[PDB]
Amino acid sequence: DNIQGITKPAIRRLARRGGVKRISGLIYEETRGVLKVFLENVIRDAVTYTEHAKRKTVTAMDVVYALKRQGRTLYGFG
Amino acid sequence: LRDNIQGITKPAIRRLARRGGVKRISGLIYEETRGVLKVFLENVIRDAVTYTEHAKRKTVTAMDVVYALKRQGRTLYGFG
Amino acid sequence: SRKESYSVYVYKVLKQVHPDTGISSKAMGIMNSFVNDIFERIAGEASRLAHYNKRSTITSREIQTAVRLLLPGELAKHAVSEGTKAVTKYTSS
Amino acid sequence: ESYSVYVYKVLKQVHPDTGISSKAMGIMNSFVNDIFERIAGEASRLAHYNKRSTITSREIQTAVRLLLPGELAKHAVSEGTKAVTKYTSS
Amino acid sequence: AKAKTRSSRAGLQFPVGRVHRLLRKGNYAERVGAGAPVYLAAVLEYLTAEILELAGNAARDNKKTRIIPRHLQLAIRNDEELNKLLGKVTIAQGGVLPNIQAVLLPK
Amino acid sequence: KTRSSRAGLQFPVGRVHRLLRKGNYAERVGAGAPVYLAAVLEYLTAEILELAGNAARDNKKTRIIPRHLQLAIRNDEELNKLLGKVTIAQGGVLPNIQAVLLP
Amino acid sequence: PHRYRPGTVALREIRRYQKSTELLIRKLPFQRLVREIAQDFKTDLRFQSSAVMALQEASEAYLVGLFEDTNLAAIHAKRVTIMPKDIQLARRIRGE
Amino acid sequence: PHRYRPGTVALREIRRYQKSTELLIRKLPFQRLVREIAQDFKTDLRFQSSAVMALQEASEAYLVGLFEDTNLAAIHAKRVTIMPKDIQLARRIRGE
DNA sequence: ATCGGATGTATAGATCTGACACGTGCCTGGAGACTAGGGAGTAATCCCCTTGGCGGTTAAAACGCGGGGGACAGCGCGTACGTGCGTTTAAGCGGTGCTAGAGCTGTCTACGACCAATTGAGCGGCCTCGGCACCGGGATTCTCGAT
DNA sequence: ATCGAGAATCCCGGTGCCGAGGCCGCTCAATTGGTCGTAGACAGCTCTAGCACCGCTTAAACGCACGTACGCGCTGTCCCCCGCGTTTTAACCGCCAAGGGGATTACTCCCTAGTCTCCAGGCACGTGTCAGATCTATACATCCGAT
Repeated sequence: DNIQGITKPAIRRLARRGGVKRISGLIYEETRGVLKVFLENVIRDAVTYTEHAKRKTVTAMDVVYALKRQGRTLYGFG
Repeated sequence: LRDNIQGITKPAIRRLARRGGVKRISGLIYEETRGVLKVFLENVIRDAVTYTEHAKRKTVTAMDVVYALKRQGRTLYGFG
Repeated sequence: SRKESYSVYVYKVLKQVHPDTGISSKAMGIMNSFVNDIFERIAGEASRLAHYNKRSTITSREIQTAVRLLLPGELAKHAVSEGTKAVTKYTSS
Repeated sequence: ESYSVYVYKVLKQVHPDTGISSKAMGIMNSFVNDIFERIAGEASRLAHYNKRSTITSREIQTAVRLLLPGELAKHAVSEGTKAVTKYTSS
Repeated sequence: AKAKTRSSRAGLQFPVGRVHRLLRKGNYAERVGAGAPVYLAAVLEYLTAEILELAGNAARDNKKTRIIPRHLQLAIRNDEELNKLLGKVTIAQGGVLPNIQAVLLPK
Repeated sequence: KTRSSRAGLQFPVGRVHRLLRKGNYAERVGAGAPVYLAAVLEYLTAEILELAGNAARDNKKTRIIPRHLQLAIRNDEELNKLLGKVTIAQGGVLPNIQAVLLP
Repeated sequence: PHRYRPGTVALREIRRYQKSTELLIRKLPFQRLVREIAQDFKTDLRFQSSAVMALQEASEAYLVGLFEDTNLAAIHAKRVTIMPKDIQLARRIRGE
Repeated sequence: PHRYRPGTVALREIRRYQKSTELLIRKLPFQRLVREIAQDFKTDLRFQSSAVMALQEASEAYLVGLFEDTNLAAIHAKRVTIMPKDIQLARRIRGE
């Protein structure tokens, strides 16, 4: 039940960085749902890479490879 | 050749919109569609011609077009 | 020069899936393009998996992980089951 | 193994009086690795497509023309051949 | 010793020797294991059968005994998993899935 | 004696040749391919670093941070095209506001 | 005389052009445009007929997908007609 | 008694978070959410701190880009307030 | 329009401090010389498939004219969402132990590359017919003017 | 909520044809059977970083009020796009002919893998130190309420 940890002010700050001036009340649930779907998709591949390497910890390179897989290449971690 | 982009006539753009499920079409849609089709065609044909030059060929084969499309993420099936 | 294709293999699969259904040449070429695309996708992902773990070979474990990465949802589970069945039957001659 | 010393040497060639942070250095290393793997993969596919088994400067040139955008490619090829022109002579 | 093809030893219809050869001469790794071609041929056979099942069903729905690219396109775009697998793929002579937005329908 | 010095470059020709060999890209690798690829990498690195140093100077700083790299990439028409699907960690985002939201 | 109301004939076209799989763009104008565009990159180019066919198929598929996204944007704007700004928004979100 | 007109402080903090380069989400709730999501795939699974940091960077970048597309769809419909229909349209056009 | 007050950044100036750039030892990965062999450059040849032209049919495109219906502007209501203040909460931070597991090392056995017969599955070319297309004709269905 | 005329589409029937399929001959790539070298499987060790815990501090989240401005529905206007009929026009199909260049083979030579020897370029490792993050005071860009 930690999806509520993504609070309303955090989503407002993300929208502010996105250039959003006004936010409806139902945005905060849709954003949590979208973030949950994105995190599930990334973590599934990260755990797949970890399992294939016969490891019990998710290294940063696993997340980097998983993100590069989905077309979301990330610089700064290897 | 001169202004063959007008060969993509307004009825053809209308038919393409109908297959895409468009009911009513504005008058300015046709020129925008011609421009977008032109840009996409140059983007694909540049890569196809690059593949043709690298093979030291003077003929643009269908497999060159397939490779050019796959390079842009289109991945056409059928031809080759 | 003799060209190779999966036409006979797709045709054999069709005769055990739909015994009285044919397939046109265009559709057969599309199926060949499908098989080539998936072969190259799975093999490239398996090559990346072998490179990441500093391994010099592509085993059935690399192909299994590549299948679990490329294929979505229940398609991946059934493909993994089919591949494991085939490898087990192969190792049992 | 990284490209830290080479990125720093290039930085002193272009900006003699500025430095680079460690995180920006890691991002530069990631950029170099990404571009290297992109060009090398496209060159390998170019070699495979034409039934060749050797990656030459022609494959790298075609891969550069395919990957990089227009004007940014035009200088890059102009650089690459130049290096080969210098490398072959000596 | 009678020659027994690896596909028959694995119960598959796709070739195992051909897939092994393509893996060896595809520049994927320095070495290729014995069970990798078997696994890959099984996976490819499964996917081929999965698409051919729905394509034949679509062909039968149109009172056709042959499969055309339209049937393959209908089969792939109607199945969610296959459509996700081939979402960035164009099929020659496949057309589009018939979908009309509810707003456009008559009042 | 070094091939990089022989070609007038700063990136290592020998290391790029070794990585081309180990990468399973092809059975054989030409002699001029590592030279060409090292030259391309050096040019691209120099372009990134020049624009990032300009951004750092415009921010009155004498050190390049990921924010400067992000500004350099996003403010150039072609570098943004080359790295369209790339996320810079701690790079931030390009400051812009839709004109309709302004009062 | 009999005149159908403006809504219905457009809908019949939608059904007709969604059921079938013909090209909908004439062969010769598209081929001529392809050769015009290719003149910029290399003069005296030979084109294989299968290459022009593949180019036409890919271009029309791209345009149909773009028109689907355009219609989605037009309906999202509480509208029925598609306008250039709809195509522009679709291309902006798609990343072009 | 000094009160700002609605929208002034909202246009502020936009410039602040365009200029700033922080994480915008508390680290511990995100880490707990990551662990809760991952426990569905493999129990007793450990995470490197850098791995969770990379996941966070990717999540914020994706959400920010999604919110820019959502804003574009919102102004497209002659609006300023973003509704979840804008998010749905942006995700559908993006192919997600 | 214009002024004044009150916020919220600019601007300058110290003040630490900890990453950053600079030396050191070394070692392992690059350089230099030399050889074998096969991959690719170069010539020559065949034929196919690409291009150009011409003529006739006619489907499709262009053009012009109603007419209605849909985009767009303008108003008003009301409610949802900002702004801000007070209160609550749990994140951040700083220490500590503790040990699970990630990484490195040293045998050693099995497994994949490699090479020489051996031959059967798969490809190229050839009839061969039946599944689908084309063309009439009728029935049924959808739309829209009307009440 | 119904009736009926006109236009569109679907199905039943007859006819034709050319593309999928079965088949035969013939290769050359898959199979069998051996060896050899080295890749990773596995046991052992280390040490490090991931996890858990606990107290303190305070920044951030949550809740509640209030005003207001923006979303949304309604209504009027006009203009522009759609349907339809009529007149070009060039797409399309069929045929014919010429030739450029795309595949092929044969030959050869030189370019690259491979090995041995040797050295210095770059990577841990350590360390001084100034670029910059933070704090504090003054200055003024901006926004909003009267006037």
